[PDB]
Amino acid sequence: IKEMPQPKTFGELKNLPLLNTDKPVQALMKIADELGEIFKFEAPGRVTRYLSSQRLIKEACDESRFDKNLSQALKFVRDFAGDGLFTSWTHEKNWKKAHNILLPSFSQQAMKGYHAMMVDIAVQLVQKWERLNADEHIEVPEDMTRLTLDTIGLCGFNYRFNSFYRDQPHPFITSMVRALDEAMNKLQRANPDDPAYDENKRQFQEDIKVMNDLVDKIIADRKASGEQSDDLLTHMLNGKDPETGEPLDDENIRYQIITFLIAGHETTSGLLSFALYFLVKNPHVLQKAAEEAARVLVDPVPSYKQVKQLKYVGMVLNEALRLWPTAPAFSLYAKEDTVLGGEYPLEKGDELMVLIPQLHRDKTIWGDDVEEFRPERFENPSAIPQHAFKPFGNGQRACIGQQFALHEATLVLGMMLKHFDFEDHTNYELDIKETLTLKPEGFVVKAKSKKIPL
Ligand code: HEM
Ligand SMILES: O=C(O)[C@H](Cc1ccccc1)NC(=O)[C@@H]1CCCN1C(=O)OCc1ccccc1
Ligand SMILES: [NH3+]C1CCCCC1
Repeated sequence: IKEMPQPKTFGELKNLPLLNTDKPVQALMKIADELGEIFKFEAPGRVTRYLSSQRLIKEACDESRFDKNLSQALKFVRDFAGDGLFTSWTHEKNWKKAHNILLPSFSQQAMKGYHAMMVDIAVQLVQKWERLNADEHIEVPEDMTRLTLDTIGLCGFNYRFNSFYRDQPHPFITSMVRALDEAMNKLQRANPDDPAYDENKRQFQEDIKVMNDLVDKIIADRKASGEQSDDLLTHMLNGKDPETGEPLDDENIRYQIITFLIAGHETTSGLLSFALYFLVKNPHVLQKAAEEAARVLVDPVPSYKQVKQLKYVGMVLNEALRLWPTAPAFSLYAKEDTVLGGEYPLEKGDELMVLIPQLHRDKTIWGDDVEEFRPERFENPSAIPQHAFKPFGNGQRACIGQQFALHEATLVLGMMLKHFDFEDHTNYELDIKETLTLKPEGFVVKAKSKKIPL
């Protein structure tokens, strides 16, 4: 039975002012490097424990002992994502109901149906880059976000955001980004009810109303048209939970669509951005990935079956998820009193945070080369210890979008590697911006066409 270390305190504010930073996950990573596999983090009225080692996280991932917790960030996101899958408690009726209805929409089999829409958007990205002038560069996270937002719009509800036609965001996305920014800004606020935050509160209620009004109108328009497009909205309007025999109600469908738009804007775009960063920083790896793309993608338009054969590209994506998992933390609570690692007693209801980027740097798992980008680490999943690699979370509350994200990212990265050579023309210095997720801010490259027709 050991006493847990704790980072520096600020009197009555305890550890809260350590979150007064634009890069809180990276700050928590530095604290984990100093204090080790577990540390206590206290704010007024709140205690959590940050876990960094596979030794402790493999126990945290036991669903008999721990369930998903809503962190303070997720409680703030729940003000607009409601009881959608990501912001619901496992015990709320609408979690298992929506999970049972939506699982078939998110399977490998479903990806065969989404593939044509994903190719539509991927071809728009390749055409944009083919059309750049010699003196121009690519803004990588900006273009990857155009692609992933457009993909979830088309697969989600047959809507074209037309992100490659504009600089100005869609009014929904203006409100969503500003609401996500307010939810994250709220975390550090010592005096949230100070009148200096009244305008923030007013703008937040306005942004919630915009997102609700626009998505409610999408649902109403679809019910009115009667059209049966093969998209998530059709599946939710027609689907019945096998257990209850009930469909989702229109309010819950709105929360699911808001949730999918957050995910499609925030997550896969970061994965693609980090993958291209690591490829241009590791030219021998880029060469091996480019050779696979050329060997496999023998048709002007990739097929579903061809994407499944981009094995090394899949390993490149896993190794980018290892070093910079774009959804970098999840939260758990103890279902009953239990002892963690034979050393740390917990009481029922006690909270844990899993710091995924630290788990992924555990040298006892990956060896001394842990900071190196080596996709070959993923050649044999049976050679990777249990619960060593958790970029999509854990158990029944793992990412429902995992197959969707990896299909889109594999397709797009395969097509990028087939069609272009890349240059890190600025010798870009990694600068990681934090929202709900991680992205490489200011990452730019030049692309030289291999002049292969679509
Ligand atoms: C690289 C891309 C992505 C990553 C790294 C990622 C990561 C995660 C993680 C770590 C969780 C667990 C959260 C927690 O325990 O609190 C999660 C849950 C979830 N993700 Fe993703 N995600 C990605 C893409 C997507 C996409 C594309 C969608 C949907 C279009 C999506 C929808 C969801 C949903 C709905 C949940 C909640 C599942 C549930 O509890 O039933 N994600 N994701
Ligand atoms: O939101 C939290 O509770 C904690 C930070 C905190 C705040 C107040 C007291 C004590 C701790 N959040 C986090 O540690 C991380 C880092 C910043 C945001 N965050 C988080 O979990 O965001 C939600 C999220 C993102 C991705 C996947 C699941 C959930
Ligand atoms: N995919 C989930 C985790 C990251 C934020 C969006 C929902």
